[PDB]
Amino acid sequence: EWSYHGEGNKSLVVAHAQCVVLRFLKFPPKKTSEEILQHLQNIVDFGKNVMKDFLGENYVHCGEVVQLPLEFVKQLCLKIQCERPESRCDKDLDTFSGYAMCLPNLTRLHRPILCVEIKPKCGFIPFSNDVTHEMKHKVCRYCMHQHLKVATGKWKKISKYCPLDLYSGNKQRMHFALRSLLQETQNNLRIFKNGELIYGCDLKELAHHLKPFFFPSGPHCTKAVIRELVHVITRVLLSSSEKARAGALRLGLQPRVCEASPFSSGLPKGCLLYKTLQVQMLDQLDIEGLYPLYKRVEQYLEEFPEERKTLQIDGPYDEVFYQKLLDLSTEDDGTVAFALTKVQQYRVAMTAKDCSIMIALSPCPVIPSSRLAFSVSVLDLDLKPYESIPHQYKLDSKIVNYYSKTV
Ligand SMILES: O=P(O)(O)O[C@H]1[C@H](OP(=O)(O)O)[C@@H](OP(=O)(O)O)[C@H](OP(=O)(O)O)[C@@H](OP(=O)(O)O)[C@H]1OP(=O)(O)O
Ligand SMILES: [Zn+2]
Repeated sequence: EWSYHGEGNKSLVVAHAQCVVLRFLKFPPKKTSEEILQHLQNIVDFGKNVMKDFLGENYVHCGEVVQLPLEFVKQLCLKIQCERPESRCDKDLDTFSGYAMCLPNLTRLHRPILCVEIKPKCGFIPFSNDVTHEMKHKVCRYCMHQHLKVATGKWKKISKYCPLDLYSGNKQRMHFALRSLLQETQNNLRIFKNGELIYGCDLKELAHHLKPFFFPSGPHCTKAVIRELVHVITRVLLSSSEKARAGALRLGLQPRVCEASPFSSGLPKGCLLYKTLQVQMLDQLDIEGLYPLYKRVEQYLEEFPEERKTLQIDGPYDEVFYQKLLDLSTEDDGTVAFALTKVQQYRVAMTAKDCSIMIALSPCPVIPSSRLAFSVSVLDLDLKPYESIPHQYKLDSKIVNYYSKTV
């Protein structure tokens, strides 16, 4: 009755054939049942108390936490193991707790429905005066990283996608980047049709499944069937129902073009990319940067460990947590309070930098112009842990220093 639907390293999704999925956690071969509730509960809290503000009520969809029979979680886990990539069989499924989270299936909701999930990654190159390496002001994080992934053997080759192409307003750049994602999908593009993964774990094999959409006789080459996708997706990304209202974060745009991008005024105010980009800007300092402040908070919390709970570090992510994030002032007064605020803003921006966007297309409310009804949603919105900020500091040095070798 349930089927594998995809995963990352934090969670696993399985779809109901008869329109809801289930997000299951995944640990190695260690936590308690009490612990796992709070974690999942915080993700719900965070979503509706923080992200629902930053990205709008209809973009962020959440569903409540559920409890299920423990034998039933054992009886699904064994079936799935053949479906899961060998890469992600390092970590096992959350089988013991019996808890899971139920999100509505965006792929499903007679209706032929095409779905494009993107993991756009970071849309800006850092501007902060904390950055010690020169190359970080010229090249984006994504483009530098790509090197170390291919040298590691995570992916077979370099991607020509730069996120700044996609996060720029320009349709010609946005098309190029979308073309570049289709050539090297990696974990940045997946395409679904009627609840089924049809692309990014053959350019011409895609056109077989997409011909019935954009041309419902003939004759249309793959070049045509692919170009409509690129154009439709670009229009839906430049779509907005809120060109007027003032956002929560009014962070000013500060570089517009990456040096590494092989290609050749701004994003619409209400569009999901623009709202996603603002949340990412909360990293006003760099990690270089934010890490000194992390240690300032850390040494305080080690002096006073009961403070970790009372200062809402790992929860609750409630209406007061939200309001603390609003203080944009960047000039350091040497306090814990200042250092703590920036640590929480970074974690939030860190979560906006790893999130996926789900674009649904179906004919048939709202339309790019037969004329295709569309919805736009955002995913992977659970807060990055406080504890992982040192890992991000160390990883930042490695990407830059290795890429700097390659010049
Ligand atoms: O497993 P990957 O496809 O390589 O993706 C990972 C993963 O994100 P997903 O689980 O959503 O796929 C990490 O997120 P966590 O699950 O650990 O929270 C994230 O790590 P951080 O947010 O801690 O940075 C990391 O991003 P990054 O590479 O920027 O460190 C990102 O990897 P890539 O996007 O680089 O593939
Ligand atoms: Zn780039």
